[PDB]
Amino acid sequence: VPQPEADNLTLRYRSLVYQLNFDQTLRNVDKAGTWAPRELVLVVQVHNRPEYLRLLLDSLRKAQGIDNVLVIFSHDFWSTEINQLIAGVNFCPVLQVFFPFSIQLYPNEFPGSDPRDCPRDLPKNAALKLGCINAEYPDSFGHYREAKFSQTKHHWWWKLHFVWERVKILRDYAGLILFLEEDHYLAPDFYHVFKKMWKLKQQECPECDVLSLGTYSASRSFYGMADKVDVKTWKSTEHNMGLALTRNAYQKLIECTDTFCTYDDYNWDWTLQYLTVSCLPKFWKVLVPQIPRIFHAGRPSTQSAQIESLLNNNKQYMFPETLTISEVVAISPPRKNGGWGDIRDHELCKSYRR
Amino acid sequence: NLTLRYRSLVYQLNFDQTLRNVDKATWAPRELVLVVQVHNRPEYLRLLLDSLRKAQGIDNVLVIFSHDFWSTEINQLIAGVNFCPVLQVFFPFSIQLYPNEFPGSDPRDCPRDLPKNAALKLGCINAEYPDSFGHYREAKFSQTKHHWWWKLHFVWERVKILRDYAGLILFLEEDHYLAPDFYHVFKKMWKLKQQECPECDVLSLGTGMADKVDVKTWKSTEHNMGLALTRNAYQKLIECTDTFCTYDDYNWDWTLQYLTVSCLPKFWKVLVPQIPRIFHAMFPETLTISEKFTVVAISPPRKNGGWGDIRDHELCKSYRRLQ
Ligand SMILES: CC(=O)N[C@@H]1[C@@H](O)[C@H](O[C@@H]2O[C@H](CO[C@H]3O[C@H](CO)[C@@H](O)[C@H](O)[C@@H]3O)[C@@H](O)[C@H](O[C@H]3O[C@H](CO)[C@@H](O)[C@H](O)[C@@H]3O[C@@H]3O[C@H](CO)[C@@H](O)[C@H](O)[C@H]3NC(C)=O)[C@@H]2O)[C@@H](CO)O[C@H]1O
Ligand SMILES: CC(=O)N[C@@H]1[C@@H](O)[C@H](O[C@@H]2O[C@H](CO[C@H]3O[C@H](CO)[C@@H](O)[C@H](O)[C@@H]3O)[C@@H](O)[C@H](O[C@H]3O[C@H](CO)[C@@H](O)[C@H](O)[C@@H]3O[C@@H]3O[C@H](CO)[C@@H](O)[C@H](O)[C@H]3NC(C)=O)[C@@H]2O)[C@@H](CO)O[C@H]1O
Ligand SMILES: *[C@@H]1O[C@H](CO)[C@@H](O)[C@H](O)[C@H]1NC(C)=O
Ligand SMILES: *[C@@H]1O[C@H](CO)[C@@H](O)[C@H](O)[C@H]1NC(C)=O
Repeated sequence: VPQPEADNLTLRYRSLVYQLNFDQTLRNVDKAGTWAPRELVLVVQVHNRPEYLRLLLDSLRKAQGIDNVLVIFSHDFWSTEINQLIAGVNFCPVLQVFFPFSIQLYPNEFPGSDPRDCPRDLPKNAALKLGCINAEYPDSFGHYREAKFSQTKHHWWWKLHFVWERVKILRDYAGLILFLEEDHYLAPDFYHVFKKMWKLKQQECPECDVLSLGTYSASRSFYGMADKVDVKTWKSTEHNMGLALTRNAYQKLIECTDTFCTYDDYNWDWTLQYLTVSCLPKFWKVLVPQIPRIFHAGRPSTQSAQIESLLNNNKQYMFPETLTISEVVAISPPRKNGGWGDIRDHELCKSYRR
Repeated sequence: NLTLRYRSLVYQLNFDQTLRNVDKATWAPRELVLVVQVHNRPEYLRLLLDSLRKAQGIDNVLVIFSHDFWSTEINQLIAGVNFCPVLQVFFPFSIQLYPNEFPGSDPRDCPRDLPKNAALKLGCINAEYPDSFGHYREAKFSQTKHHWWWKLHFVWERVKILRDYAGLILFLEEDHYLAPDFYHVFKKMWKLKQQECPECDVLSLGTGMADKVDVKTWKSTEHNMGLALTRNAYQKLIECTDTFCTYDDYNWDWTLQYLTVSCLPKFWKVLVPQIPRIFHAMFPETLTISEKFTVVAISPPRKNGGWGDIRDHELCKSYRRLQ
């Protein structure tokens, strides 16, 4: 009997992440057929909240007409319960990718917590004399790097480039890709509205850059507002939930990698808000329905019952026959939030494009 | 190192045991469980997956795929299965995981057709242990018997979803094609066993008329395509582990046939339909037992060799112990 291996957990997780990102095993699809991603592709950034991921999977199972829509789950943490919940999805194409620069893969070194890093609340005069690595590079508020807060911005930018230029099933994909999170709940007609939203964009809003499936403001009655969409300037605090990008819109973002990776803000949506006023050629105008088709559920069983009660009471207003645009200038980030002053985070973020 | 990466994948996936197409938050394995031994011939695996997709009423039957070779094309074929619960386990002592060492091809192993007097002077590892025909160990011929015996113990005592499973488990291979009514007949075969053949030990999907089944003395070489065992029938096999792992025959079915005539407490009687429901590449209303052969003798099968290396003996016996 062969001598067993030394149980290195971090080496085992890297092996799973590296192999699955290369194989790219596609679920519920017979590749020997003529299936290709079309119109819409869902990309979900997953963390470690299985109670909210299950709510998202329940909304997808109750959704209508998504039997051919590819749903990509981008993971930054390997978890048996997380992989088990997604494995139960058999009603639509499912793909799993793993962020290969997660803190779980690097415990004792960047992008994790290097033992020579400066503490968070250590003053600069003490850090310079101590001699820690990033002593000369704090953020705009004198705070130093924390690995747990920088991973989300790294993952969002890596998964944006990965699904557009590293996923072989999305080669030459000329549709839209919807970006949501694990703590989101999609309406049963979110795909029905998106198909009419994109047709309404190609006919009445040629200047619309991106699409959104709704804001955080929802009315108790969907009467008269369920078939209406608004054309507004993209605000990160109001349109960070369910963002649909195009191939042309993605190329404008990847051309702004240096500006995205150096902006001192660990929030990806606040950084995109700065892109509109700086590196992007113009600010973004978003197409969003007056009634949201996506909800932020963040107890799980309590907020889920309120969403399903809101959608059931207004079941008559969903799935509208026709959408109509109803009757706005740019907006700058009011304040940098810091957390992205370490140049090591800058260089790692810039390398995703290469 | 690719082989070192595969070892890491196998250890994690055999422990996690991710169950597909099942919402664990009220499904439990019942009646029948399918266990398929997969190697590295996707052209035949696709035929088996086409037969499963065309089968009737197997939406609740768990199909476990035991792999001895990691392949992107192989893993992609099974991921497309969305119509029944799917589980993937990996044989952790395969040649892909150990290329340059046992159970693979150790660089110090003796050649196949090297005489024993030359092997003793050369000093190769297994020089003192050739098979019954003067031939030495070949890794490619020992993997099938190693995988079959490990997979028998793993699905019965190491799969958490099959804990306290009080049903039957069907064992087939990647090069098999199931009839669309194989599960329809099995459900009536087990009902027909509980009513007209209390002495039937195991069931078979084939070796006449479409509604007739026969009761014969169980020969392993005649029922190696789609073999359904019970927990009591499984326990009889593991109690004969030393005889299975030391018998000089790399074929698992020839070894099981020798197990019946030399180690089993009593002979087995098998229920098999006259028309096979499995093929090596309908839907009757009622099944009726036709031919009922009495228990007759069975001669010791001629050994084919290929299982004389004691290293294969110890590894085969250790599967029940390793944890
Ligand atoms: C409606 C509106 O415009 N609200 C603004 C409000 O969001 C700002 O608060 C800051 O929010 C960001 C992240 O915002 C995301 O999440 C919100 C949740 O509601 C969303 O609404 C929003 O769309 C975004 O998705 C936080 O990161 C900021 O936190 C930092 O600053 C606060 C100050 O109280 C501090 O308490 C936090 O601990 C954090 O401080 C930073 O922490 C990191 C890591 O520990 C350090 O590296 C970094 O140096 C710290 N910086 C500072 C300055 O201490 C806010 O909560 C609000 C402020 O801009 O404006 C409202 O208008
Ligand atoms: C129609 C019929 O029933 N034919 C039987 C015939 O197949 C048997 O021959 C041996 O079959 C086994 C495998 O048996 C399985 O597959 C059969 C179909 O091919 C099924 O019919 C059967 O039910 C089983 O499912 C083979 O492994 C044997 O191959 C060995 O022996 C032959 C002949 O001597 C030799 O040419 C082969 O090369 C092989 O020899 C061994 O090879 C290994 C690996 O290199 C060596 O380690 C070992 O030392 C070699 N031993 C010998 C003796 O050379 C046969 O093909 C037949 C049994 O004799 O019964 C017929 O009824
Ligand atoms: C485990 O693996 C990681 C990365 O492969 C390595 O840095 C670490 O030293 C290993 N731990 C050991 C060998 O104990
Ligand atoms: C990987 O390591 C194994 C030993 O564990 C060794 O036999 C094999 O040759 C290595 N792979 C390569 C490509 O050398």
